[PDB]
Amino acid sequence: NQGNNQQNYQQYSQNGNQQQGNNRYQGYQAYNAQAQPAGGYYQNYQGYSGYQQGGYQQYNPKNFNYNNNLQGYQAGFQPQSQGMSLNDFQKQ
Amino acid sequence: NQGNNQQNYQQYSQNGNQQQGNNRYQGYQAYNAQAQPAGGYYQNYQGYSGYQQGGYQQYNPKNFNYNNNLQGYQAGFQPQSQGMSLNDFQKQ
Amino acid sequence: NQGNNQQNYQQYSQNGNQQQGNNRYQGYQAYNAQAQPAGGYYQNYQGYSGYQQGGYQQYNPKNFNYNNNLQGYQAGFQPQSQGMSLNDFQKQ
Amino acid sequence: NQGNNQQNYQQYSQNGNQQQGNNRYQGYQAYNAQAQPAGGYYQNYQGYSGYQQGGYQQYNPKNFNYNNNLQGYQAGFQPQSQGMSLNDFQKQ
Amino acid sequence: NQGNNQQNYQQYSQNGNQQQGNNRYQGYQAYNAQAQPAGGYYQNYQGYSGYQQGGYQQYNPKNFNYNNNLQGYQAGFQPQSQGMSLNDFQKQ
Repeated sequence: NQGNNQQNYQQYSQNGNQQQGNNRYQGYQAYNAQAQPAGGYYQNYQGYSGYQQGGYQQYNPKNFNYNNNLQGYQAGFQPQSQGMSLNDFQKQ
Repeated sequence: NQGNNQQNYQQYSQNGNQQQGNNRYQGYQAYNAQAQPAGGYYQNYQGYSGYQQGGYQQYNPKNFNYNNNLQGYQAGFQPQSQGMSLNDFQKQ
Repeated sequence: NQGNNQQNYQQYSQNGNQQQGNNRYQGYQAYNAQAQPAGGYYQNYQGYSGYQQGGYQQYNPKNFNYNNNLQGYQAGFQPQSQGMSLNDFQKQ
Repeated sequence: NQGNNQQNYQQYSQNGNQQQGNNRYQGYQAYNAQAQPAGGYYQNYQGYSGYQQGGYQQYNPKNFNYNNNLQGYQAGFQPQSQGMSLNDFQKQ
Repeated sequence: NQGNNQQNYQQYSQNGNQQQGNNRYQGYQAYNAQAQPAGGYYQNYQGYSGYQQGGYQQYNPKNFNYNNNLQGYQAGFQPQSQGMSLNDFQKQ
C-alpha cells in the first residue's frame, strides 16, 4: 500500500433486542409545505451518521475548481471569474 | 496496491431481534405539498447513513470544474466565466 | 492492483428475526401534491444508506466540466461561459 | 489488475425470519396528485440504498461536459456557452 | 485484466422465511392523478437499490456532451450552445 487513500468504513449493529407489544401509535402529519417531517415509534435509531468528504491529496516522490456539497445550501457562486456579478439576497 | 483509492465500505446488521405483536398503528398523512413526510412503527432503524464524496487525488512518482452535489441545493453558479451575471434571490 | 480505484461496498443483513402478529394497521394517505409520503409498520429498516460520489483521480508515473448530482436541486448553472446570464429566483 | 476501476458491490440478505399472522391491514391512498405515496406492513425493509456515481479517473503512465443526475432536479443549465441566457424561477 | 472497468454487482437473498396466514388486507387506491402509489403487505422488501452511473475513465499508457439521467428531472438544457436561450419557470 502506497499513495493516496480515502476510506469510509462504518460498522453498525442492531442485533439481539426485544421489543414488547401492546402499543398504540397515532401519527398525524398534514398540511406540510416543502417540509420533511420525521417521526415514529423507535427502539434503536441509527441515522444521518457517517459522512466523509474527501480532500486534497497530492503524491509525487489554468483554473481549477472543486466543490463538494453534501446536504448544503449554495447560492451565488462565481469563483475564478472575470467581469461583474450581482447577487441580491434581500428579505422583506 | 499502489495509487489513488477511494473506498466506501459500510457493514450493517439487524439479525436476532424479536418484536411482539398486539400493536395498533393509525397513520394519517394528508394535504402535504412538495413534502417528504416520514413515519411509522420501527424497532431497528438504519437510514440516511454512510455517504462518501470523493476528492482530489493526484499520483505522479484550460478550465476545470468539478462539482459533487449530494442532497444539496445549488442555485446561481457561474464559475470560471467571463461577462456579467445577475442572480436575484429576493424573498418578500 | 495499481492505479485509480473507486469502490462502493455495502453489506446488509436482516436474517434471524421474529415478528409476532395480531397487529392492526390503518394507513391514510390522501390529497398529497408533488409529495413522497412514507410510512408503514416496520421491524428492521435499512434505507437511503450507502451513497458514494467519485472524485478526481489522476495517475501518471479547452473547457472541462464534471457535475455529479445525487438527489439534489441544481438550477441556474452557467459554468465556463462567455456572455451575460440572468437568473431570477424571486419568491413572493 | 491495472488501470481505472469503478465497482459497485452490494450484498443484502433477508433469510431466516418468521412473521406471524392474524394481521389487519387497511390502506387508503386517494386523491394524490403528482405524488409517490409509499406505505405498507413490513418486517425487513431494504430500499433506496447503494447508489454510486463514478468520477474522473485518468491513467497515463474543445469543450467537454459530463453530467450525472440521479434522482435529482436540474433546470436551467447552459455550461460552456456563448451568448445570453435568461432563466426565470419566480414563484408567486 | 488491464484498462477501464465499470462493474455493477448486486447479490440479494430472501430464502428461508416463514410467513403465517390468517391475514386481512384491504387496499383502497382511487382518484390518483399522475401518481405512483405503492403499498401492500410485505415481509422482506428489497427495492430501489443498487444504482450505478459510470464516469470518465481515460486510459493511455469539437464539442463533447455526456449526460446520464436516472429517475431525474432535467428541463432547460443548452450546453455548449451559441445564441440566446430563454427558459421560463414561473409558478403562480
